Amino acid sequence: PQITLWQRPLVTIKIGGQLKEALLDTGADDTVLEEMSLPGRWKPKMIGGIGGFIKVRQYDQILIEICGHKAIGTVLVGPTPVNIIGRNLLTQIGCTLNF
Amino acid sequence: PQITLWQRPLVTIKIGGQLKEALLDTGADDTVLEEMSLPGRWKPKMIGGIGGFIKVRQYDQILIEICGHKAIGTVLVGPTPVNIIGRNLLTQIGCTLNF
Ligand SMILES: COC(=O)N[C@H](C(=O)NN(Cc1ccc(Br)cc1)C[C@@](O)(Cc1ccccc1)C(=O)N[C@H]1c2ccccc2C[C@H]1O)C(C)(C)C
Repeated sequence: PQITLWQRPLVTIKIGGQLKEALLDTGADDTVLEEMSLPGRWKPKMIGGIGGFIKVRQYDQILIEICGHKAIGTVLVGPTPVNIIGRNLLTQIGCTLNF
Repeated sequence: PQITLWQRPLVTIKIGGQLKEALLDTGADDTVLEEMSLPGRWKPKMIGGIGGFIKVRQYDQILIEICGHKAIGTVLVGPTPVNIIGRNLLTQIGCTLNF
């Protein structure tokens, strides 16, 4: 699809059999979701935001649907303002910027 | 132009007669630039994201030129770790997300 930016680019994702609202963020190198439960082991990760770096859990090879596009990648879990879908997954669904 | 997301979508901008590199961020409501001088009146503002909030100065009706495209809008100046072009300006240059 083509998404304009007059409002927040919010879309429905599906992870762990559940639906959530997430923001397509080309400015985010990674994908970080609000506190939740994911399977397997996780690793430590420091992501830097507008106000500093925070601690987050890193799970790899996680299944996640974005606007019907199935993707499998790294998903970070932590205290983010909103669910953020980053470049690591935006590149998997073939998302590009255009003007 | 069409910009991919394999790498951060950084572009050149011209503001206040100065050339700068900035990050096209669809996950950004506003445009915030690193410490610099801008013309006119300003009002203090607090913006937040991963890591928390930072204090910035808000200047309105500021001219900007992104990849040759002239635009007008609000610009925030403060301790941001990277120059960021927010949705408030991306819309003016006709920028959209496609996949
Ligand atoms: C209403 O408030 C706002 O619009 N604030 C904006 C904002 O903070 N944007 N979002 C966060 C956010 C998204 C949606 C909503 Br709803 C609210 C906040 C994040 C950001 O793109 C900015 C950023 C980019 C580069 C360096 C540092 C920070 C970011 O944090 N990027 C990092 C990131 C995120 C997840 C995983 C890894 C990494 C690494 C880096 O790419 C504003 C302050 C620019 C205006």
